[PDB]
Formats: sequence, structure tokens, C-alpha cells
Amino acid sequence: FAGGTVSQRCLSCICKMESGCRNVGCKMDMGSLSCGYFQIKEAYWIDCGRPGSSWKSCAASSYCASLCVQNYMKRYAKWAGCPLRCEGFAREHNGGPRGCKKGSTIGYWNRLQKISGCHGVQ
Ligand SMILES: CC(=O)N[C@@H]1[C@@H](O)[C@H](O[C@@H]2O[C@H](CO)[C@@H](O[C@@H]3O[C@H](CO)[C@@H](O)[C@H](O)[C@H]3NC(C)=O)[C@H](O)[C@H]2NC(C)=O)[C@@H](CO)O[C@H]1O
Repeated sequence: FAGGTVSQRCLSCICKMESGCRNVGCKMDMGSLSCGYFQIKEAYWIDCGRPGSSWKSCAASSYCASLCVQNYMKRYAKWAGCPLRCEGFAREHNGGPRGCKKGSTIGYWNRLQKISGCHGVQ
């Protein structure tokens, strides 16, 4: 995956959690479409710098999508006061700018850790 502050192991786990790390296309999720490997929404894509040729094209690329995640965490993680490790990045990914502070994302983290090789992933 693209490099940055999020570890390759963490990205692999999030990728698996979101789509079994496959180009699964889009799904309507809580009001808007989530697409590709990391199930990135359009707002998330805009916030991570609009990488790739387009939102859906980027989302369908494991590299572009992961770069977006890297940029998103670089932009919001520390700002939101998140633990600068997968637990925080994963929660930010699922809940937004302050997702790591939302009780809502506690379940996401616990479910992600049930994935082979992802328990306590950093
Ligand atoms: C991987 C993914 O798509 N995760 C989804 C989250 O992104 C989404 O939370 C929402 O994230 C967007 C994008 O960061 C938030 O919009 C931004 O909010 C900031 C701060 O308030 C604002 O300055 C930006 O302009 C704005 N960006 C845009 C492009 O509109 C939005 O507030 C988040 N929504 C909530 C309710 O927290 C969550 C939504 O549940 O879904 C994940 O799947």
C-alpha cells in the first residue's frame, strides 16, 4: 500500500475489514455511497486531497485508496487527539474526522481485530 503514518499491517487489516481487500465496487452506507478496497466515501476522498483521476477510480485502486487513507490520517488523526496507531486510524476511518472519539467506532475496532493477524495490530 501507499506509505505514510499508517502501518502496512494496519492498512491490510482495514482493507480486509472494508472489502476483504478486493475491488468490490460501491455500497450505499448511511446516506451515501462507499466504494472500493477501503469503502471510501466521496467526502473522505475530497478531504484526503482528491487523489487519482476521480473518486471512484481512486477507490477501485488499492494504492490510490490507501494513499487517501494515509493523507486522511495525516490531516485529522493528531488533530482529533487520536492514538497514533491502528486503533486510532481504524476508528477515524470508520467514523470521520473525530471518529476515534466516537463510541460508535468501538465496534468497528473490535470486529476488525477478529480478522486473522489483526488482533492488537499497530
Ligand atoms: C472511509 C470513509 O469514507 N469513512 C466515512 C467517514 O468519512 C464519514 O464521516 C464523515 O467524514 C467526512 C469527511 O471527512 C466529514 O466531512 C468533513 O467534515 C469536516 C469537519 O467537520 C469539514 O471541515 C469538511 O469540509 C468535511 N468534508 C467534506 C468533503 O464534506 C463528515 O463530517 C463525517 N461525518 C460525520 C457524521 O462524522 C462517516 C460518516 O458516518 O462514514 C464513514 O464511512
